[PDB]
Amino acid sequence: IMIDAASSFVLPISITKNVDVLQRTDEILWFRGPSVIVNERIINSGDPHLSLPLNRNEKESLPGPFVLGLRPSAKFTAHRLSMLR
Amino acid sequence: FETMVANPIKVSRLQSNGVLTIHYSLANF
Amino acid sequence: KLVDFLVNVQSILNAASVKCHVVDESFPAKFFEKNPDKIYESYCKFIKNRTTINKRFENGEYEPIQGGFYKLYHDIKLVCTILIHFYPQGTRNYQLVDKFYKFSSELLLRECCRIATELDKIISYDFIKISMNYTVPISQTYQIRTKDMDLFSSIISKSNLDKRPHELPNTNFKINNVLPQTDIENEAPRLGFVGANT
Amino acid sequence: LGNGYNRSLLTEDYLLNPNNFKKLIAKSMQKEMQSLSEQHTMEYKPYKNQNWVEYIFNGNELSQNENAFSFMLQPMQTFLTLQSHLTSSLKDTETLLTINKEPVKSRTITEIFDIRLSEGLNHLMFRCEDKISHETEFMNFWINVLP
Amino acid sequence: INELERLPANLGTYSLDDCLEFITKDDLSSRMDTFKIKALVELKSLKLLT
Amino acid sequence: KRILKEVILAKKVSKVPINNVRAFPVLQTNYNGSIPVVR
Repeated sequence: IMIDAASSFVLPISITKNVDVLQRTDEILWFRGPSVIVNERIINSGDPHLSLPLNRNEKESLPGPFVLGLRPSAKFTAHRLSMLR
Repeated sequence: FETMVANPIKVSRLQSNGVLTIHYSLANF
Repeated sequence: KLVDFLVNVQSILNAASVKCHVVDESFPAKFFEKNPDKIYESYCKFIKNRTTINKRFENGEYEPIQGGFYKLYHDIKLVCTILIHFYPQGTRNYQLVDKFYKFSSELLLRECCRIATELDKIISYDFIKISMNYTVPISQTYQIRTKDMDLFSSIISKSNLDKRPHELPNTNFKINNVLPQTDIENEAPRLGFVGANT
Repeated sequence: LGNGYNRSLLTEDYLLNPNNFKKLIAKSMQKEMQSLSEQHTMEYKPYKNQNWVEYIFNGNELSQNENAFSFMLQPMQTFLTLQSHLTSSLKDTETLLTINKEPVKSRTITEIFDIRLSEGLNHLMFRCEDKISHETEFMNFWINVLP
Repeated sequence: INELERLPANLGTYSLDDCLEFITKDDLSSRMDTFKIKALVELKSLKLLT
Repeated sequence: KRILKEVILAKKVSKVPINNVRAFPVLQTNYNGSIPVVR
């Protein structure tokens, strides 16, 4: 199992006309596999949607993925911006 | 377009780790 | 209870708007009050036919009701679509408006919450389904067949509110959609695996 | 846009896992999910530890200038199956399926195939066409199998 | 040593000072690793004793 | 730990000081790389 493969490639034709949105070298970088989209980085480790307790067929349409991601409440953020100045 | 072999970018491990960025240490004329 | 709930959103959305100046952009009255999926086609019709967001709070345009925040969501989505269409797709003030839309839409979705298959024929026969479902927007990458290397691209930073036709710098490109992988994280190894004696 | 070039054939495609992999192990916390882009819902159902994911593609409101799709599968999940709900089997519609080059014939409107993958990426080219009406549609699935 | 070597490798913090950075859906905050470095300084300092 | 609770239930002692590290460990998502392996 090797480590030092290249795994990125560049085509010789300068097509740099409509490409300011992609990832440029500074040309266009062309990798050997796709990307990986990760929804939320921090798992919410309790929350019986995920913990599955052993007590007591049901569906639930939760709002967004933001339930599973430890977001702070806004009153603390306003308190901290008041503590800013 | 299907005959357009691409250029590998080699990393060369010792370049990736710790390369710094000689007359500017004045002891050698 | 809803008194401070506008004041905090005011303070946060002011202080998180320094580098891009979204809030101080020009915005007339624009009485739509419509379906948010029609929110660009209605403004397209407003362009075809014929007071900013900071000043709306100072005039008290928002009440402690459901519509009093639905209008705020509507105004944010309008200003973000305007600032997306105004700039090109690669400028930094494009991506700042995209990030600000993501952050503010996430901030406004929460805290108003506080306030046919043979495999299925086997498993629904064998198990009990307590469940959970949600929506995410996917993104795109490009696609190239060279001589036996079969490359891929990076993620295009085109926003979800762009609505433009898909331009292509080459017709030998292809486009693909990347499904995000999401599940209980596979049990990571212990710290004895990460940093043993070499 | 090519969204008005939406697919007229290809109602449903299913990348559901085979019953062999379940029957050789099992003898469940389900989580359905949809992606915000008209259709292509993706559902799965692990339990505390096998997963048995299932990728469905309801192509009634997908575009056709955007054919290829990419996702990532785990190294125990090497086998796959389809379920190809076409609109109507009016004519002798040719349905071939090359994983990298090798065409897959069948299991025997709805045609089922048998898929066995390897490590690394895969192409899995799929297409349908009519003999008389002479119209073609394409599907591609970039399956990254973990080592 | 055999208590630190059973911590999960995907260990990360969430300080009370990330609210001043406005982290989006994908933004990579800059104080995520203030416990995993500290849980390796001990585990490798207790192996470089001799 | 019971007794130190109950005074805080009963007496409401004038400070009951607050000193926290202002962080706490959470798990975070992991994912393999997408570039395949080379043998």
